[PDB]
Amino acid sequence: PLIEEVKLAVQGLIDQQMDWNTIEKLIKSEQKKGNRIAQLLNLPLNLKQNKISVKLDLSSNEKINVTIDLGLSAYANATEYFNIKKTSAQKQKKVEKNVGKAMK
Amino acid sequence: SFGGINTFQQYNTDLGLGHNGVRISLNYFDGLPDPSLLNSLYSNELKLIFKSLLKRDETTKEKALMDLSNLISDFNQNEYFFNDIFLLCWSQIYAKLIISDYKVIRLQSHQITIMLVKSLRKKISKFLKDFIPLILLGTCELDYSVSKPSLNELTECFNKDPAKINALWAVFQEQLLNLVKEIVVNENEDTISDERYSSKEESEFRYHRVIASAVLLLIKLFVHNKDVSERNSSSLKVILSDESIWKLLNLKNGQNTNAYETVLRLIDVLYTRGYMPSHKNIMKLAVKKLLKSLTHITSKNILKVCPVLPSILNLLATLDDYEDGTIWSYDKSSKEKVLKFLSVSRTSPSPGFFNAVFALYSSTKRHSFLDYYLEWLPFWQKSVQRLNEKGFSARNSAEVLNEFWTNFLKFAEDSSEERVKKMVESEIFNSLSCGKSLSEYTKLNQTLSGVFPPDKWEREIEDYFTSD
Amino acid sequence: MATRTQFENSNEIGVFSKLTNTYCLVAVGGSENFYSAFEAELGDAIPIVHTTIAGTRIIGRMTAGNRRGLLVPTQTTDQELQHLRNSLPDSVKIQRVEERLSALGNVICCNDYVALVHPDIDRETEELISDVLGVEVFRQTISGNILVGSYCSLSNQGGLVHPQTSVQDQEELSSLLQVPLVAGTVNRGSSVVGAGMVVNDYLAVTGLDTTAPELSVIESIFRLQ
Amino acid sequence: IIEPSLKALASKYNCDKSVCRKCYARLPPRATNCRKRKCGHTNQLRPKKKLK
Amino acid sequence: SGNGAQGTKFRISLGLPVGAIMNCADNSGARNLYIIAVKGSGSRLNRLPAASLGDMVMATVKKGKPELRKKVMPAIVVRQAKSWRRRDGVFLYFEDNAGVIANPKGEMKGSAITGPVGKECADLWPRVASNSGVVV
RNA sequence: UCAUCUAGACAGCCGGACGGUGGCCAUGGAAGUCGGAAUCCGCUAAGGAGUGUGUAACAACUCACCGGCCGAAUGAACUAG
RNA sequence: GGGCGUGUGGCGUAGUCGAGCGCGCUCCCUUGCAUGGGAGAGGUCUCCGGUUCGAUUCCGGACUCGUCCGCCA
Ligand SMILES: [Mg+2]
Ligand SMILES: [Zn+2]
Repeated sequence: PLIEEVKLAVQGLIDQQMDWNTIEKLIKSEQKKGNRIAQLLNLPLNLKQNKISVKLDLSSNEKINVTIDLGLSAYANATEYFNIKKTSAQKQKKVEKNVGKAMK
Repeated sequence: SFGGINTFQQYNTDLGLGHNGVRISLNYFDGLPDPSLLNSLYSNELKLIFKSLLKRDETTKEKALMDLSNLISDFNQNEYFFNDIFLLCWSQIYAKLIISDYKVIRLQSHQITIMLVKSLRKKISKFLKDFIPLILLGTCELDYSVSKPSLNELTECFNKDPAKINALWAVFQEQLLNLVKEIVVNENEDTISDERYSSKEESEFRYHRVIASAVLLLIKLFVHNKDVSERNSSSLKVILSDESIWKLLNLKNGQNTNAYETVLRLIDVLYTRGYMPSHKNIMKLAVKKLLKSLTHITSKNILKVCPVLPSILNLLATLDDYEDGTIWSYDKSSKEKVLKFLSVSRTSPSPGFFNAVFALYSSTKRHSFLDYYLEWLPFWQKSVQRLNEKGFSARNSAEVLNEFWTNFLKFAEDSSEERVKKMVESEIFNSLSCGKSLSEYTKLNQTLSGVFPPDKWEREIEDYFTSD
Repeated sequence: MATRTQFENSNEIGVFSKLTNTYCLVAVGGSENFYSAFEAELGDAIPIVHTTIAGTRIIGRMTAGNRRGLLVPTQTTDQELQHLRNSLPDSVKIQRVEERLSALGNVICCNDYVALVHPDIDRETEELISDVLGVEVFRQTISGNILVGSYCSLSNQGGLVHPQTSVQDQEELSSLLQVPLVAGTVNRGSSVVGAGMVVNDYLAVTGLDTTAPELSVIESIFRLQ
Repeated sequence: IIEPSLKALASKYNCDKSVCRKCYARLPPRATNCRKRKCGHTNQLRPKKKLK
Repeated sequence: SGNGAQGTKFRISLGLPVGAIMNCADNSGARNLYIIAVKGSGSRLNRLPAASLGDMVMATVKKGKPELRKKVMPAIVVRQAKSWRRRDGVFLYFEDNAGVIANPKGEMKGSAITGPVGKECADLWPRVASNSGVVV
């Protein structure tokens, strides 16, 4: 849900037809003034590919940086990361089928 | 027509300058009018005016302001147009406009707000708290052209009553202070001006001009309100502590010493109030910066910095009195800085420079800051020699020489030594004799009324006739 | 203010306009923004005259102006001369110049007190300048640039000169004119500063492509704050 | 932004059409054949390409 | 002319066809300009594209400094020497053909112009009028 | 050549379009609708272990089926003048 | 214009889908009519896509080079 709040915030700033660098400066100023929604964001924004990046706590003090598409839901981005996981497994099985004949 | 939501702003809940529920701020990125309010405006014409004001290009902004003014001028037909919604939106945009580089934008915006106050009197009461501080900041802007018209209009708005103008300073003083704090502490050069469209310099220049206005306002606020220090001490401390006001005291670079002068006035005013004595840290920070400024003056910039020098010395003399020359004690190398400053300063003399130097001497003599014979006299003698060679080429020459003599004569009196007496006589003779046309300038001769006993001067005239 | 203005796209305002303390001259074929800049900034105290000199839209390079007097070339017609006589105040004197170089804005760089001219002007024209303008005259070149009007912008407070100017020439000209001079550029690096902009005691008007450091140099040297 | 209902009303006439693949004619959205003679009233139609 | 024109120009009698060599009036170190093209000229069978006063041309430096030779550059005609009529009906002409060097936007490569220039050229190009000594 | 048809057909409106059951595998999830197989009953006038939209999965909407109005022919595929 | 083939380290050159040698010179050792020896550096295998598990290697396209054939009275 908090990722959806961050997305709604960035999309509301986008829908004002505001300049991207002014949006990044607004994120920096609100991070300095201690807004949580701003402080969850990482500043090199990929608005050219409609993608933001967000910091999530690994343990419920280390934070991980995850890229979120603005045109899909947060659950839909999670399903994309699951899909990239699932495609990686099939290539690994193809490698395991390769190993014996290749090394022979 | 207008789309989007300022979701980030809702969380912050800081209205900056504004007290009516809309954030009003100088920085370009935020404080922009919310899209929903913009749609709520009464007429389409007004909405278009707002979009144009938002656009960066100046010709477009100016055209929109001209249109808005025309609408306000025809107030009777358009009274419905200007509502609370218009005023809330205007207040947010006005703040950005007053910091604009272009003077016309600044002037027009100020004129427009004043017109609104006159026309909508008693209905802008809710918004007076937001508008009045900004209007005043404009009236205390270094440029004469923006300030003078704005003040005249304000006076006219209040029916030419001096009391009302003074009252305004008293009534919104807390708010006026908040504006100053925001410029000095909250803002930075980058926040005020966009980096992409401006250089490292210029951005600095702009910030400095805006901050100077804030300081001028602060000085005015202090003069107008006697009790300001006591009521707003916490706010005052934060503004004063920040180095931004003090960074203005740099003479190495910068177009004018006018901003630097404004800071000097503030330090003096604070000392008169006793705030500087009361708070030691603020005073020490200010003093050290002032000492650094003395080093900045150099041969290359001496012509540029000459008007400000009499003022600098005068402030130093007043500060020295505090704490028995405590100000010199703060810096280990202060004496060296002063000596260097004096050496650079003597080469170019500006009106009133000598009086300042004597004042410094008067404060320092009790505590022996400068050796009278080993250190001070050399300074005096060299000075007269310099004055004579470029003499009276200059205009104030007559006034400048007169000053030297009056001051030197006083300095000499506190010697009780032969060398000083000898120097005075010899120098006087040289100054009159090589001269230029000292007698010819009657004023110069009058101002320099005499330097010695009357009968002896006659004996010397006798020698000139007796000479080969 | 150094006011950003174009003449229909042209960033050279000194070519199409002549600004003094007492009056202003603008070309007849001008845009609404170009007229509105002078009308807003100058106000109603100072007359603005829409004029044509010798049948040409260029008026700043054709004429040399002062608060006491105005100089016009020989090719200026009687209708234009009478219109300038009616539109201008009674204080200024308008006198035709009969001289071969004939482009007085290029030839003459002048202010209220002191003037720089082309070295090769005629002595009658020099005496005519000294009579009508009441201005002391020096024949000098700015680092070998004979067109001192095109290559210098001058006012009472200060002056802007050509960027590629020798420093020795800078203190020589500064001592000769009794004003401080700065070498600088206008209109995104254009060398012709006098053709680039017009200035007086309280106003400077320049092209839109004049950058912010250049505008800061302008307001610093002309003390417009 | 126009308005959502007003964008719907304008897109009813400007965007919710079909295009004949042979002669590029702008056609009713529920049409089955092109109304033009030059393509021979063909039934090769496609939806008009939307944005987004 | 074309792009850098400040206004329009009345028709001046064309005096400089392709292949004409004119004097190089400015101080850029070039001695003559050789006209190879006229900007804005029309198309007719066998007709040479000709230039008049105030026109922008494409030219090569045939004689001058070697860093200016052997390349094409824009030029502006400032003296025509073929007599043309104004709308006040005087027929006038200079005694030589002369032009200056410029970029495609029209600002001069040089800095000063020797000799007279025409007012029909000075009105149309402001940089030429800026660096021009005398305008007739 | 197949089908439907005064025991009410095809268009157009309006209403329902349900339970066992989130049927079995498989997935971090997939409940009619990512797929693999099966694809059966009840209540019925009638409703697919689903025609699409559809959500992370739901939820929701619509279908092909049955009903009121209409009262009479109509739908699909193909052939050749 | 078209066809056919070609492209490897600073240079030349070997490549079956699983980049070596020689020459230039980096260092060290070694000595007239100046050698030899030993460890070195050196590639986006012309480039871009697909196949494979991995392409110098297979395929498609582009660039480049080298050959061959081409107008009229
Ligand atoms: Mg031919
Ligand atoms: Zn068709």
